[PDB]
Amino acid sequence: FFHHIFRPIVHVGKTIHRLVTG
Repeated sequence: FFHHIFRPIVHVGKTIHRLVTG
């Protein structure tokens, strides 16, 4: 995944994820 080439940009990564699952 594009998480090793850049810092830990998992922030909104969970945001949208919070709407796909919730």
